[PDB]
Amino acid sequence: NKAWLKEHNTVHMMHPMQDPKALHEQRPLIIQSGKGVHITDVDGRRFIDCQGGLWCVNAGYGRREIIDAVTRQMEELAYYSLFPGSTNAPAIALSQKLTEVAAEEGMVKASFGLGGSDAVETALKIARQYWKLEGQPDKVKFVSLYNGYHGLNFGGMSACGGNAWKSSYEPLMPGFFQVESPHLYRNPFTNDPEELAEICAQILERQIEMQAPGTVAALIAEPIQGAGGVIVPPASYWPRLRQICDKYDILLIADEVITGLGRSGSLFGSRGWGVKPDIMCLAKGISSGYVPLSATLVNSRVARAWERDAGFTSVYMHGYTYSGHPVSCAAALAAIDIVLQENLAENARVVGDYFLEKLLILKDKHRAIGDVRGKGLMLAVELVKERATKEPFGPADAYPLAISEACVNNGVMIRTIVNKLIISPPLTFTTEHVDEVIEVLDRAFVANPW
Amino acid sequence: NSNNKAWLKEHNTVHMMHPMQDPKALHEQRPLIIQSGKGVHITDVDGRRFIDCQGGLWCVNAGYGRREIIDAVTRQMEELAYYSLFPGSTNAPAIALSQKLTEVAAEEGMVKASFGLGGSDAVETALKIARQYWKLEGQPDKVKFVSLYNGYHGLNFGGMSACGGNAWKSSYEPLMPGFFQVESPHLYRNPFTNDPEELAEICAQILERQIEMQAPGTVAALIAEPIQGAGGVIVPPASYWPRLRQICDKYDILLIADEVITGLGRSGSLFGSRGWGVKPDIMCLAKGISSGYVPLSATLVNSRVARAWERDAGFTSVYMHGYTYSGHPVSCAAALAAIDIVLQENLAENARVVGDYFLEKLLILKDKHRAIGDVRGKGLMLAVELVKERATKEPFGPADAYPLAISEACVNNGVMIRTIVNKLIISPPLTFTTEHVDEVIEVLDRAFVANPW
Amino acid sequence: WLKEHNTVHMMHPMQDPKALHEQRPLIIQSGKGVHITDVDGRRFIDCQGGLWCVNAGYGRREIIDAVTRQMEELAYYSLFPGSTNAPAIALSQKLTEVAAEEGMVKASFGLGGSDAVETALKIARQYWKLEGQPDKVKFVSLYNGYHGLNFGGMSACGGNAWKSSYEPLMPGFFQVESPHLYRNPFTNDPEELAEICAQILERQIEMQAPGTVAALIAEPIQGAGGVIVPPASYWPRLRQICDKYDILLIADEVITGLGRSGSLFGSRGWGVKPDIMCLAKGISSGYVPLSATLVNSRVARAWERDAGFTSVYMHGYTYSGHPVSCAAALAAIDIVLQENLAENARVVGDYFLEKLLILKDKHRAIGDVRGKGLMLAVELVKERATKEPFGPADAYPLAISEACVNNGVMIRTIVNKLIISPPLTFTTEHVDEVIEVLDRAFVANPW
Amino acid sequence: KAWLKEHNTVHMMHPMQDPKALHEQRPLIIQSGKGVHITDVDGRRFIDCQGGLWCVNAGYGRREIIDAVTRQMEELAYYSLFPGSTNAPAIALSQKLTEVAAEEGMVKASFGLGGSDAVETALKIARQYWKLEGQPDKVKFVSLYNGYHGLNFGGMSACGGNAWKSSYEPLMPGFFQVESPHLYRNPFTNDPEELAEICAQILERQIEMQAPGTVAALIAEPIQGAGGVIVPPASYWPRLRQICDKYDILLIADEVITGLGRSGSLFGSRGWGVKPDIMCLAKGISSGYVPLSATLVNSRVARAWERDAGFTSVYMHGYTYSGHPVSCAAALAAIDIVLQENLAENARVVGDYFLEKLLILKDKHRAIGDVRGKGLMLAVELVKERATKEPFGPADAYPLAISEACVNNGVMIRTIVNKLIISPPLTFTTEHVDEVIEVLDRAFVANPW
Ligand SMILES: *Cc1c(COP(=O)(O)O)cnc(C)c1O
Repeated sequence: NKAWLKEHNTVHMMHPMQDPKALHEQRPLIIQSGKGVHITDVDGRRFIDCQGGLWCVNAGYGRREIIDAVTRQMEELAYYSLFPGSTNAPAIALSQKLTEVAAEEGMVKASFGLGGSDAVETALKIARQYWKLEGQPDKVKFVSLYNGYHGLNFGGMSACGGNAWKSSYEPLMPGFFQVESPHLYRNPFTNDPEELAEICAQILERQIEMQAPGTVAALIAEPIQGAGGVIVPPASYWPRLRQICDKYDILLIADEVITGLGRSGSLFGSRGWGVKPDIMCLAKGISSGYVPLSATLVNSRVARAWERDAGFTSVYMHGYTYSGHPVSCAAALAAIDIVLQENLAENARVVGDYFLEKLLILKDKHRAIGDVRGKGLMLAVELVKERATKEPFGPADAYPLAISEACVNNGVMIRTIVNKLIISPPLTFTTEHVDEVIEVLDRAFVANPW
Repeated sequence: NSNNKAWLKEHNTVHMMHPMQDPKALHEQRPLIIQSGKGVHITDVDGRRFIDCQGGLWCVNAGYGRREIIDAVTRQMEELAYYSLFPGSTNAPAIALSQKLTEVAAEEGMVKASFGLGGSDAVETALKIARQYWKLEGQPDKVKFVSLYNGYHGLNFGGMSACGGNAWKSSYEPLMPGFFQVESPHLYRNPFTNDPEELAEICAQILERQIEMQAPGTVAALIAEPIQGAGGVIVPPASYWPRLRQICDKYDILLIADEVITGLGRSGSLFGSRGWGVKPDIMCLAKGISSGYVPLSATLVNSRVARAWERDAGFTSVYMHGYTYSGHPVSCAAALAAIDIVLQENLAENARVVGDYFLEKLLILKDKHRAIGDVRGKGLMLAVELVKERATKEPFGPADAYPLAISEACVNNGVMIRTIVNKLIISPPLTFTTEHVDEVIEVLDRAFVANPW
Repeated sequence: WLKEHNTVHMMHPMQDPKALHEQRPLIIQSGKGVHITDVDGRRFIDCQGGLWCVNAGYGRREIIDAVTRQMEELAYYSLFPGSTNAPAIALSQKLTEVAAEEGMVKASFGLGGSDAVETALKIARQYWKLEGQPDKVKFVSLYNGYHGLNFGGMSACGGNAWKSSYEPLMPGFFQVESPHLYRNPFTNDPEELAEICAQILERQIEMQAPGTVAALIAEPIQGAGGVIVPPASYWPRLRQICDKYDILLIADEVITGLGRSGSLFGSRGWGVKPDIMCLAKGISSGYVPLSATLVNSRVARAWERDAGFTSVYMHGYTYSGHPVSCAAALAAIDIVLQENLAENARVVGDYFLEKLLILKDKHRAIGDVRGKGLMLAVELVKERATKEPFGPADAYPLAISEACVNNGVMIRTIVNKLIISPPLTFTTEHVDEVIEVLDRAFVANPW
Repeated sequence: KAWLKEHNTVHMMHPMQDPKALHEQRPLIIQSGKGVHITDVDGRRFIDCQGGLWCVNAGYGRREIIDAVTRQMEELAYYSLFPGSTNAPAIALSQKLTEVAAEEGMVKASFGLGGSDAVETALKIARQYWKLEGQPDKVKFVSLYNGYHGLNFGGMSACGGNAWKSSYEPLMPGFFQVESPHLYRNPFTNDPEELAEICAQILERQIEMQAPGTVAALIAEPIQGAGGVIVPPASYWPRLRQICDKYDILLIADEVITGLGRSGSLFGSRGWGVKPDIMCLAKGISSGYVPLSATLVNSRVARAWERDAGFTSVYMHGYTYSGHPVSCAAALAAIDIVLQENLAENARVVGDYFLEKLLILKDKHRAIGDVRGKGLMLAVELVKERATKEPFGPADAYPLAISEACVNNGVMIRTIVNKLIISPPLTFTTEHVDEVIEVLDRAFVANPW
């Protein structure tokens, strides 16, 4: 019951991303239930969930379609592997559905996992094996971007573009390099986004040339950087990435764990930039968070390498016990059907557009707002101590937490990443939900002048 | 489409990268599409029924069709499908499961749980915890990991780097620096001795000497399975793990017990390490922790480890690890129900007893059939190792036909047993009975009779 | 047994063995002043200065006699536990004297630039372990940097030519944009280029987390990278950055050390005091192999900590402090100081660069001319508007080089760049001779 | 002379030492050498059992080498082997080395300046070789416990003792060290033939575990020097050659000490009847008169570069002073001395005599746990108790007491922890042996244990 849960909250847990010392006195809310876009804690406090779980409950809470798919599959066959000798029906169905839905990008095969970190890990392993199959085993290095976030296994962590995720676990993998990215609001080059895109592309090219292209396997990048603070690159940037990868003969890995299946207002973030990656990483929203599932998709160029007469090198020696878990796959199938039938990519585009417009008005109103960024239903409000210098609030400062808490205490679940308020609701959000959130945020800023 | 047999058959493997396999092989040799499971049996799309000696993949420990787990899952999914343990929030099944796991592993001294989704995550988490632990304790040079020949620790770059068989490693090199593997006490294939106690002591001394060579001040942890699973069901001598604990105490490195297979009963004790009377510093759990019904893993730590975060160490004491689906309320609901099943039906004891019986019956098979070079087991993990000649122990290769013939003769007579190279692997649900044992042994015997060597 | 065995039993440095079957190198037999003579009596002005190293010229009785006298007295004894030797002690004091402006108080000896760099890298790592920050293990360096050939130095190089055949190299070595005005994607303003490259360096350090970074290593003027002189503001910014992020500044002075760039040290030429300095090549005028890695008081004092085994310096080669090498270096350093060759390099190099700019005006193939003191390069391009370089396979640069060699001037190429690094005793008359021959080479090979 | 004493250690980073120790315990300033004797600045004369540092193999004051050096420096002090040029002493020395190492199949030399350079060169050569042969995954190096392979990052990563490694971590990925057949200290057996076979099988299984397709080479010393003069069983190195052949990895012989005679054969590998793929030489190659190293390769390795492989066939290695004409002139004179005076045979005979005398000493004094030697490479290992083989630690006084008694009675012998190391010039005589043995005997008598 409630008292037991409150007593035991955090005591036997290593909570992600937190210092356990802070949790002795500052206990997290015990979220008890969800319906639609709202969540309710054990004490009955109700919120609009602007976190959307954690960028993943894209279809909303309480979807009977997914619950029923999960129950029926688990009643019939709770588990069987895709390891030598067997497969299962939901995994087959989901594999075909994914090659269908990502046909535009040229995806022809799926490798399943359980979350975004393993989707990324799978992608990195695939790239290395691909080049060994292609008779270029020196191609082993990975390039990624400043502010990129690619998950927490040693591979993805080595590919991350912020040291916060890396420093305590060093030394990380050799051969991982990060380069300047087109973050307009904080860059040393220019206030022109097209010039910024081009200078960042050329920096990337010159680092690749420095490494020797014959030693580089792939570039990995998010179409829109999520955990790095919702950084939307200039539209010319990703086409340049595709050109650079073609030029130096390295793979383009699109980390679509957040942008996959609609959030940024296109069915894929790459598609939103009109770019076809070689490899795509999907997780989070692909199952609406109801059951863990990830998928790494590859194109024919990549897949055909395993059709070489290469002996043991053509054995795909990867894949997790729960790869293709039939309950995961059932959930993912129902969620993708919802995404398509209700055109949540378009709803994200429109409601996200409206949301972004209202935030821009809010920015003019409240001096602590240094920057507002968004595409579809991924948005961030960046708070600064001084607009002229763009000096950020530190993790230690109180103001971001004050704004967050004023929202939370008035029924709007918005949390921070350092100095940035992050907005990533379910893709079923309405303009009315937007107006509610904007009203509460406005009141929060009014009550906390800067 | 998930109910359309001819569709399933025509799209089987076409759009998928199957684990551990050459896609060239799958155009003509199509895997069985398993459609349903009940108890210890599974049924394919064509209605063929099998005793599932794979136990899914060492993980359906409670059996198929368990209403307890199904209902727990449904009810939790109706209430709250998901919410994170990230700054600001938690959920009730995650709190409950964290407390349950520390209770069940009280004997080993486990006080905190870090959740993930599968064994590879559990291992990666253990490795990250060890490195951060030693930075917290003011010894940041302690970064190296030692593991064992034939060890399997999953497939992310960390775990893969810790594996003791190159099959999982070579296509993805170069792997992580600072991972070293040493001689392990594999009685059937070792260059030292036919005496198991002498083998344990020599392997212990070899380990010590490699640690000393690395300099202990650069080594963070030893990782090892209480009984090696994918390496081919290799049961160490009883003295080995107590020596491992002693070696770790002597050199001041952490002992990580990879219990992804042995955790929660399969080897005939609730934990493999407990089976050896050893308390690890960190325990990796997955697979059977949820009976395979929903992906879940847990990495447990003792007080010694957890308290390193209880210091003013600035940003070094922020645990910057944890997966989006860490603590998934549905996964945790499933794991709570499976653990209640394991405890209430004493599946650790059933694994112990029925496994002892299974191993005895396997020795009869070894007596009759020349190709069986070795039979191994503890609790309900067993292997039958096939060799071309017993005097030399020359193994069948992955390319050879005999192991596969024995397997197919079983599958075609209602017994799902597959191979890892030259070894037939047996890891059924822990609810297996002695009568199930005899059914499988009769089928296996007939397979060997039909395939003389 | 010389022309018949030339290259036959040899793995020649920096070369494709396929090329050596087709055309064999000149067997150089003798040297005098700034001239060299081959086995057939062909005489050349040596614009290579051996290999950036015969800084005092050939045939210096001062150095030859120092060497003979020492080898007659004591050919060798080590600096290992229990022993030392006199020339090593003397050279130690001389180096701390000469580099007093930079704050250098200790030297670790070696045999060449690669070991000097390896020594600096090991010192930096051990320093941070002594200072209680063992996570500080990564190294940052510059595009076009050249830091020798052992695995550390090779890892630190900023050109892939030295790297790709030996991969995978050391983890934790990162290279960043450097201010090469002639070829950069940012600006043609050198002050703006210096500042943008400094900010790029800062942001890469921050990306790595400064607590994982040990040191920056850089050449005051980049040599093998093609004689790239940075803007004057750049190195003060490097010192500022290293102070801000608490990483060591390693100055690779293997070429610029002891006068070639027109200051006794390149870092001095920029008014910057490094934490660690690498010296080789010209330190002994190439007469006997010798290198020295110097450290300041900040670095040295870390070993005075009660740190147990961490404070044992487990580095140093058999021939560290070789008495003959040290005697040769003492004589060469005396010559550098006695004849003020740093000032001569400054003045005659200024003159050389002026003459080269006139040549640039005259001949379309010269895209850029660069120099500081007596390190100069003429960079040849297929079209100046695009700066398209000649490739290693192209004939024109080798044609110019061969016309010089066939007219008594030893100038070789680094790809599309003619490199000039003569002895520091070079005169304006030597300059005019070389310039006339170069001019006729261009006239005879019109572009 | 007074200035030498005042500035001793003051401006210097002394190898292998804590600088705090050097403020008060100053090293002896060695001033001159003749024959096998050295003299310090105070006129104290010593028999140099260090042979400089395993390197003054022809003795001190050799007119042949001094004159070769002087005349060469008089003619041409330096010119490079870099694109466009070469020099005569370099050509001559390459041919001489290919002739002297003909038995081993050595056909090409890449020159350097010291043993660390020779090892680094071997490692780079191996990696580039396998890339040329179309197997670029072959990058890992296996070496032996107690192996010493110099101090650059590659060689340091290959070392088999952590003392050289821990202060500079993290070292290179892909370097692995295995059990070696050190009879005196091993967990397996007191039978050397059995020890050789078990260590060979441990090496095989580690290679197999790594996957042979990822391993470039094994590097090992025919007799381990800095690790404490560890002589392997005679069967071991033939097994090493068999293993390298079986798994298709290169065998690198680190002959920096054993090269050119010290162990009683012209090469240690020859002493074991084994032909390596790559050989590392330094130290004695020039009798220590001028810094020089050479890395030799056989036809198997060399032919890889004769391929149309584009840039991969460019040897982008070689130091400024590779093939330094003065160094090469010195080495040619030193090799001439080694051959004409058959110093390999003298090392064999006088070393066997030396080892016999040391065994008598072991019978005499309980502090001696073990005596080891081949040719003029010998060690006396001191232990606090023979039954347990408990060593003296670096902190203990007894080994230093024995060493100081020898030094104070005219015999220059130093320690590596608990081991007295003996490596005199290869011109050592039986008379010299008896001189040293008398002094050592009295040192032990004066310091009973
Ligand atoms: C002494 C030694 C080295 C070190 O060589 P340096 O000349 O000191 O660089 C390397 N390898 C072996 C086998 C040695 O004996």
